[PDB]
Amino acid sequence: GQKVHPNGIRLGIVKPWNSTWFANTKEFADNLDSDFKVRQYLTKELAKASVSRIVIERPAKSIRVTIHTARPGIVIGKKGEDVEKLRKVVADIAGVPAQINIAEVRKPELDAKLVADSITSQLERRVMFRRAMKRAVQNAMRLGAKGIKVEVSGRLGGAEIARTEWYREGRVPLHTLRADIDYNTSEAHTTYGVIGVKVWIFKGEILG
Amino acid sequence: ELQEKLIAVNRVSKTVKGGRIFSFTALTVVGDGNGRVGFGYGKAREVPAAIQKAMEKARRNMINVALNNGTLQHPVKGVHTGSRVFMQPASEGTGIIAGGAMRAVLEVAGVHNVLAKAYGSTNPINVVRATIDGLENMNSPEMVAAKRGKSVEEIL
Amino acid sequence: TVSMRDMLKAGVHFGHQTRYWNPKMKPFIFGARNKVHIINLEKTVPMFNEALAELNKIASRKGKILFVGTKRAASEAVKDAALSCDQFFVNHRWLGGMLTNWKTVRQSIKRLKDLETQSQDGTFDKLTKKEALMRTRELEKLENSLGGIKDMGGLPDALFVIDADHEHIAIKEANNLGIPVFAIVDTNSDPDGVDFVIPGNDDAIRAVTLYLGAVAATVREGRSQ
RNA sequence: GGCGUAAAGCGCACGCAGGCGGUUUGUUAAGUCAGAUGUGAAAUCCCCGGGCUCAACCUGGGAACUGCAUCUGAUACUGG
RNA sequence: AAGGCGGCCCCCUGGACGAAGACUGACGCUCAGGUGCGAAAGCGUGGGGAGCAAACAGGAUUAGAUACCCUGGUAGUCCACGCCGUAAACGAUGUCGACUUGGAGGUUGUGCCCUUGAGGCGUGGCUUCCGGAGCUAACGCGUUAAGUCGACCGCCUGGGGA
RNA sequence: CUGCAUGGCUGUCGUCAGCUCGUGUUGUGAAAUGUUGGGUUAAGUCCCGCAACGAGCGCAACCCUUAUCCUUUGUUGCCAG
RNA sequence: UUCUUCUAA
Ligand SMILES: [Mg+2]
Ligand SMILES: [Mg+2]
Ligand SMILES: [Mg+2]
Ligand SMILES: [Mg+2]
Ligand SMILES: [Mg+2]
Ligand SMILES: [Mg+2]
Ligand SMILES: [Mg+2]
Ligand SMILES: [Mg+2]
Ligand SMILES: [Mg+2]
Ligand SMILES: [Mg+2]
Ligand SMILES: [Mg+2]
Ligand SMILES: [Mg+2]
Ligand SMILES: [Mg+2]
Ligand SMILES: [Mg+2]
Ligand SMILES: [Mg+2]
Ligand SMILES: [Mg+2]
Ligand SMILES: [Mg+2]
Ligand SMILES: [Mg+2]
Ligand SMILES: [Mg+2]
Ligand SMILES: [Mg+2]
Ligand SMILES: [Mg+2]
Ligand SMILES: [Mg+2]
Ligand SMILES: [Mg+2]
Ligand SMILES: [Mg+2]
Ligand SMILES: [Mg+2]
Ligand SMILES: [Mg+2]
Ligand SMILES: [Mg+2]
Ligand SMILES: [Mg+2]
Ligand SMILES: [Mg+2]
Ligand SMILES: [Mg+2]
Ligand SMILES: [Mg+2]
Ligand SMILES: [Mg+2]
Ligand SMILES: [Mg+2]
Ligand SMILES: [Mg+2]
Ligand SMILES: [Mg+2]
Ligand SMILES: [Mg+2]
Ligand SMILES: [Mg+2]
Ligand SMILES: [Mg+2]
Ligand SMILES: [Mg+2]
Ligand SMILES: [Mg+2]
Ligand SMILES: [Mg+2]
Repeated sequence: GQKVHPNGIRLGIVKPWNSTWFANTKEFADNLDSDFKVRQYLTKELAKASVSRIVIERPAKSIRVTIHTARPGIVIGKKGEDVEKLRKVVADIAGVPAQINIAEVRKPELDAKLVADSITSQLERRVMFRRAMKRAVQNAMRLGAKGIKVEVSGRLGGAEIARTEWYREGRVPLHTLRADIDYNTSEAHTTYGVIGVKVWIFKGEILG
Repeated sequence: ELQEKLIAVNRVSKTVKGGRIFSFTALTVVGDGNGRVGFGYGKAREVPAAIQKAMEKARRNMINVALNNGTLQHPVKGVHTGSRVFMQPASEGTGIIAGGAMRAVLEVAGVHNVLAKAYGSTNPINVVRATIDGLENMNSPEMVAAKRGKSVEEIL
Repeated sequence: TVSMRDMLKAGVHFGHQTRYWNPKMKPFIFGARNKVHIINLEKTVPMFNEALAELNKIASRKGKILFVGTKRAASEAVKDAALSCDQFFVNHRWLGGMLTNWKTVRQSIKRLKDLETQSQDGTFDKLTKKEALMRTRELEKLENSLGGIKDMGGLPDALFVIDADHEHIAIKEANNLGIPVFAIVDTNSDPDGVDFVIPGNDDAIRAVTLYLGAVAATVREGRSQ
C-alpha cells in the first residue's frame, strides 16, 4: 500500500471536490448517503453514456447534479426527454427539488475515468490486455497529454498466476503537488476474475 | 521489397537484488532476393519490441553477395565461433537444402539451389554469422579475372 | 599548393619519439634523429595535394565540412579556420556518438538555439536568478560543445581531423557512416581508419596553422566554383 | 576432430626397428602417369529402350564392375 | 635434458655461447619396444644425530577436540651403498625446422666511433613484461605462438563405477 | 472454504538513494557503458572528467504547520489613552 | 580465544 491516492492528496491545491456543499453534523451523513445513492443510480443508469465525473451541489435544500459526459446526446436524447426522466428520480432519492446540468467533456481520451472504462469495456469482451494498454497510451499522448501511465492488475488472459503490468509515456510526477494528475480507477469483471485498471494522466503544472 | 524473416526468439535473464529480470532477444535477417543480405539482433523487454529493433539494425549493414543464376558459384566455407559451415552450388531446382537458421539466411539471400551442412555448434546467432561470412568472401568469375589479370575465358 | 620548405620551416617533419610509434607508419617515416622519427616529406606533398583536390572536389558541390581538433593547444586555431571558410568545428570534446547518434544530439541542437533565443534575443531577465544562471551555464556549456555545428543540420560530407588517434572516436563514427576522413596521421597514430591519409606533425602550432590555411583556402576556392 | 584451462603431451632424455629427409647432375623405371591387351560369370545397381491395359514385374542393348596381370611408352615427382 | 643446483678453496669433469677462419660433405629430424636419469616421503644394511619434527605423551581450547595453540619428543631429516620410480614431476603447453608488425627491459659475448665519460653505432646467445595482425568458447596466446606450415611420436572419446 | 485463483487496501525493507529506458557504441553472447572516476552533498545533490548523449521514476521544490514583520477587518475578542 | 547446523515445491 505504498502510494497515496493522487486525487485525495491534491484536493486543496489543484483538484476540486466532487461534492461542494455545507451542512452541520446534524444533517451531514444524511446528505452523504444522499450523495451516494444518486452516484450509485446514475452510474448504473448512464452506463452506456460515457460519464466521467458526477459533481453534486446543494444550495438552499435543492440538489444540483452536474454530470460530466463525453456525449450529452445519449444523456439528453430528445430535448428534455431523458434528463427530465432522470431529474424526477433524483428528487425521489434526494428528497429535495432536483436539477441536472450537463458539462460536456472535450477530448475524452484525456480523461482518466473514460480511459479506464474504455480499457475495462475492451477487457470485458475478451481482447488482448496488452493491445488495450498500448492504444490507451498512444491516443492520449497524441491528443496532447504531457504524460500517461496506465496499469492493469491480476489474472490477465486467464493465467492462474496473477500479475500486474504498466506502461508509461511522458513524465508523470506523482510527488509534485501542483501536478495535474487526473487519476481514476475501473474494474473489469471477467469470467476468470476481477481485473483492476488504474490510469494516471498528467496535463501540466498549475502555476497558482 | 526487402523480405524479412525472424529466425528465432529467445528469453534471457538478468538477476538483480529484487529477483530475476526477464528480457527477450530476436534474431532477424533481411534480404532483397539478390546479393544484398543483412541480419540483425535486437533485444528489449517485450517480444514485438525486440523484433522491431532487430529489423531496424538488419536493414542497414547489408552485405553484397555475387550470386550465380540462382545458386552459388563455388563451394565456400564459413566459420564463426562455433560453426564451421559448408555450402555448395547445386543443380537447377533442387531447392534450398539447408538447416534451420541457415535456411532463413539463404532464402532472403535470393539463392534457390544450395547443398548445405552446418558442422560444429548450431547456435543460430553464430551460424547466421558463419554463412554471411561464408557468402561474403565468395568471389565471382569476374572478380578472379580482374584480380589475376586475365579474361574470364582464360579461367573457364 | 604547399611547398616542401613551407612544411620544413613549420615543422611538419617532426614527430614523436621511438617508443611511441606505430609500425603501420613505416612507408612514411624517413629516418630517426635524436631519438625522434622524421616524416618523409617526399611522400607528404603529393598526398596532401591529392587530399586538397578532393576538398576542392567535395566543396564544389556544396558539401559540408567538419573540422575536428580538441588538443587544448590547437583549440583556437581550428575555430578560426572554420570561421574563415564558414564551416563547422569541434574545439572542445568530441561527444561519443555525435555523428552516429545524431538524432539525440539533434535534440540538443534545438535546445542550444532556444537557450540562445531566450536569454539574448528573448531578454528573459527577472526570473529566479539562480535559474537565470542555470540558463546561462547551460547555454555556455552547449555552445562550448555543440556551438560549432549548430548550423549544420545534417551529417557532414567530409571530415577533417587534427589527430588520427586523439580523435579516434570521430574516425569510427565516420567509418560507419561512409563519410571520407581527412586526418594529420602522425607516427603515433593509426593510418587505417583515414580514407585520405596525410602525414605530418600534430603538436606544432605553426604546422596546425599551416595545415588549416591550406584547407581554408581550397574550401573558399572550392565554394565560389 | 581434438589435447593451456572442457576427456587428452609420457617427469625428462638417449636411442634400435620404423616413418621422414637439403641441394646439383647422370642413370634406373620401382612407385607414379598414359595407352593397349587379357580378365573382372550371369543376375543385381545405372542409362536408353521393349513387353505385360499401368505399375510392381519381365526383358534387349549399353555403361559400370573404380580391381589385377602382362606389354608398350612417358620421366616432373618419390624411390634405387 | 628434467628432477635440481647457493660460504670459500683445490682436484677430476659435462654442456652452452662468441669471434674469425679452416675442414668433413646430408653425416639429419623424430622414435613403439628398449635403456638411462628422476623431488620429497618410504625401505634395506652400516654410521651419525645439534636443530627441526610425523608418531606418541602431557597441557589448554571446546558440547566433544584422536585437531589447530602450547611444553616435550621417536622414526625421519644428515652420510655411505643399494632399492623404490612416484608429485599440481606445471609453462597443467612433446620434440625438431621454416616464415610472420612492434615496445620497454634483464643477462651474456663481440664489432665499430675520437672510450674527446659510465658514452655513440651495430651484430649473436639467453631471458622478462606489455601488445598488433592472426588465432581462440572465452580467458587469453601473441617471433620463446595457443599465429601460418612441415616431420615424427605420445594421448583423448559423457559423469560416475575407477 | 480457498489471500496459493483475485481486485481493492495495508505492513515491510525504507524517506533508504536508489531504480530504469531511448538511441549510440563495446562484446559471438549473457550483458556492459550511461549510473563509473575526481571532488562534494541529506540525496544518482551539484561541478568537472569521460563513448556516451538524452530522458523517466525517485531526491529536492511546489503543500500544511510553526517561528518575526506589514496591510485589511475589529465581535461574541482586545484595554494603551 | 572458541564459535556448529537448518529439511519441504
Ligand atoms: Mg504511506
Ligand atoms: Mg557440439
Ligand atoms: Mg572434440
Ligand atoms: Mg579440472
Ligand atoms: Mg584436463
Ligand atoms: Mg612436459
Ligand atoms: Mg617409451
Ligand atoms: Mg629430396
Ligand atoms: Mg630418379
Ligand atoms: Mg614404374
Ligand atoms: Mg595403366
Ligand atoms: Mg511399357
Ligand atoms: Mg557382372
Ligand atoms: Mg631421383
Ligand atoms: Mg669438399
Ligand atoms: Mg630425441
Ligand atoms: Mg630421501
Ligand atoms: Mg614403517
Ligand atoms: Mg635409512
Ligand atoms: Mg639407522
Ligand atoms: Mg636426538
Ligand atoms: Mg609440536
Ligand atoms: Mg602420474
Ligand atoms: Mg618442479
Ligand atoms: Mg614455474
Ligand atoms: Mg602432465
Ligand atoms: Mg601478450
Ligand atoms: Mg587454430
Ligand atoms: Mg604451433
Ligand atoms: Mg588451443
Ligand atoms: Mg498474498
Ligand atoms: Mg491482495
Ligand atoms: Mg492466514
Ligand atoms: Mg492450493
Ligand atoms: Mg542501451
Ligand atoms: Mg554486435
Ligand atoms: Mg544501479
Ligand atoms: Mg550497470
Ligand atoms: Mg563520484
Ligand atoms: Mg537526479
Ligand atoms: Mg546434523
